[PDB]
Amino acid sequence: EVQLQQSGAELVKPGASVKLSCTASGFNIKDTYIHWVKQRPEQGLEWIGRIDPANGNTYSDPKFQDKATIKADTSSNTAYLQLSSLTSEDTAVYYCARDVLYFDVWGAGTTVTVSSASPSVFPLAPSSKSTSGGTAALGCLVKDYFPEPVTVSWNSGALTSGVHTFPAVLQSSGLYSLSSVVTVPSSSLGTQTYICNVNHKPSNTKVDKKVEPKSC
Amino acid sequence: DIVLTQSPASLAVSLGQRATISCRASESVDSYGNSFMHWYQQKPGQPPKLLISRASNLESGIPARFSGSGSRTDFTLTINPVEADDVATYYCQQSNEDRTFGGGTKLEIERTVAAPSVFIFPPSDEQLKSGTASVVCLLNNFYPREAKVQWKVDNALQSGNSQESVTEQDSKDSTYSLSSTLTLSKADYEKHKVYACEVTHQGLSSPVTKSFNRGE
Amino acid sequence: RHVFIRTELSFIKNNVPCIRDMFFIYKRELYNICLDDLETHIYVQKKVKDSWITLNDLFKETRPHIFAYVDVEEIIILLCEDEEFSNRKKDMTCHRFYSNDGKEYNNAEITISDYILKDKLLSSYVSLPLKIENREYFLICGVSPYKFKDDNKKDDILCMASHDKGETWGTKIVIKYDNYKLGVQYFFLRPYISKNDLSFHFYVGDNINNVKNVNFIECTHEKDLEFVCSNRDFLKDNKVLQDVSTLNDEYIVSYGNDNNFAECYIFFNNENSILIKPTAAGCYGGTFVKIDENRALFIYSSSQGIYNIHTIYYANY
Repeated sequence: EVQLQQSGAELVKPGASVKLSCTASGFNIKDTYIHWVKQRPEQGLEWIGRIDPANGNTYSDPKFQDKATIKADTSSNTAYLQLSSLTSEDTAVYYCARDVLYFDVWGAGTTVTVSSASPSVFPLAPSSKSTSGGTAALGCLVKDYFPEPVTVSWNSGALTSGVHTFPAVLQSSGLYSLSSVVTVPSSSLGTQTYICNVNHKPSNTKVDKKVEPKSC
Repeated sequence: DIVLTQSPASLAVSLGQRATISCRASESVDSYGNSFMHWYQQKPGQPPKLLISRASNLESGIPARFSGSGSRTDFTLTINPVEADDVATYYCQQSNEDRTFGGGTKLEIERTVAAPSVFIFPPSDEQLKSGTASVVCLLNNFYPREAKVQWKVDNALQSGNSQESVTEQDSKDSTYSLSSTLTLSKADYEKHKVYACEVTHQGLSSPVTKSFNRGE
Repeated sequence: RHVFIRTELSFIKNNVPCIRDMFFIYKRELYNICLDDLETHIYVQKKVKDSWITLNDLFKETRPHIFAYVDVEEIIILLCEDEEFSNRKKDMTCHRFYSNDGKEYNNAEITISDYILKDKLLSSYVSLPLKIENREYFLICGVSPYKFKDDNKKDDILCMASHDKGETWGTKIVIKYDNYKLGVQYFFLRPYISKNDLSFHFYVGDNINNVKNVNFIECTHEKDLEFVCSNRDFLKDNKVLQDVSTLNDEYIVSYGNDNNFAECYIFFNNENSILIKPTAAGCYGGTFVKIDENRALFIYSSSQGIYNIHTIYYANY
């Protein structure tokens, strides 16, 4: 089964350097060319460059600076993107892809966030005001965190239906904030428990807030 | 270099209709009988997925409702008939001279008008102890995206103390969801009693208010 | 046990601007098939003293593909027309030139009906007859312009051969080889033949910048008319592979310092090396021209028609 696993989300203080890993499964990077594409939030796809892992030949776009060094190791089946001295104009999702004269295998992306600093997880309880007979709403509020990668899940992957994880809003305080509602019937509230599993890999925070209903 | 321009920037089609996205190249993208123009689909929070390679080659596993046409500098992606899980940004890309991507074409689905399900959340007691208060109004599954949520505390209209969040259009029911959070201080929260959010939408005959009194 | 290496540098002045040079040795003398376009001519030239002497213009009355074959006492040069790759005829028309000397040739137009290379990329090259059993063959080989992961037929290279000195090309020589790379572009496929052994020299790219990487595959008979080819690694760090030839039953391989070829290295059996340091110019286009099992030339053109000729003698006991 063909694949490209990328490294975990990471915080990166401005001016510091980062090295992402792109690891193949099912094929040898030697028999192909591994490319990197930069995608800024709400922006398009921007081609960075490629390494030909058979000879080590690399080419990065001229307009795209030589602030990205493409590397590879065939014995580990891994390609690297070394981004040095990063600014906020380098906060983007970095994708790695395999090229067979078109991009047919992609990596899930690495969220690169330059962090000057560093998630308060509060419970959005399901009350009788947010209850329409046999329909209800409950969630978690991911308030005041500095790097943007936050990962809200429900019952560790068991609860997926009705889940609405809202995009992040950058507060006046300069810290991101988002809600995560889910629709469930008002019959199984006192029996079924709902825990949100918010993970903030940049600042290394893992919270597991339990959602409990209240008296109106 | 080969520059790619996509028309239109966004498309609004209904289920069952035909959607045609065009991609015009500054130079010919053909070489020895092959047209190096490929099409990708990107859904929010996921990497681009190869749909069509070499102008018309449908990739294995991609539904036959996706087809590509095109000769030297002018290419088209056709989705016919369009389905609910086709909501995504579509990019074109060439591999004739280096690698360049087109701007992107956002595909939005148009459907019948559906009224939202309005809910309201009081601030959590764990957050009230910190010194700040967030009241969350929720608009569940509505179309069109255009909705107006006004905050009213003791019948007074609030302005400048709220932030909104809108999810991506659901891949099954083609509806949107909205979040409005009234951010007040702990001191200003206990000074007032009646907290309501007034939702005005096309699907609503007249604005709907969902209120709660403080203490609960 | 005993190793001899001798190098000598000489110059040749050409009064003709050649867009493409095709060197060959005939009767222990250096020749060139000069393509000149400013007005188009295909001159046959010969090294006399310090200069190139134009003997004939095979383009008297007809940019074509040139397949020159040097036999012991004969020179057979074919000029083949090629139309746009995507609008090609089913029959190939060539002009066959025959000579027992260097100066005088007889022109005869030939047709290769339903030729098997209609979907292949052909390049111009000089070659030798390949002896298969009791027959001597002249080879016209082509390669797929592109190889894709979903290729139906996986043998990129194909050859059509003549065993009547170039009149008919009804023999098909199967070449068993699939490039390691999943998606690749091919360029300048040229067969290298030494002591009845077939090999290929070519370039591989991926439409990135203007990168072309030399590849060399050594081939072995599987059947009389079938060969199994496989990559021969000559990779060196911080050196770009350029040309391959054989002296003393061993490979003699030239490399550039980088893709701009400021200087060139020649490695004998990957054991001994010499450095070619080119007024200020490079060694771009450096080519081996084998004389005998111990002598070879290394030629590259500086200025306009100044040819730097490196005469190499090598022996290993």
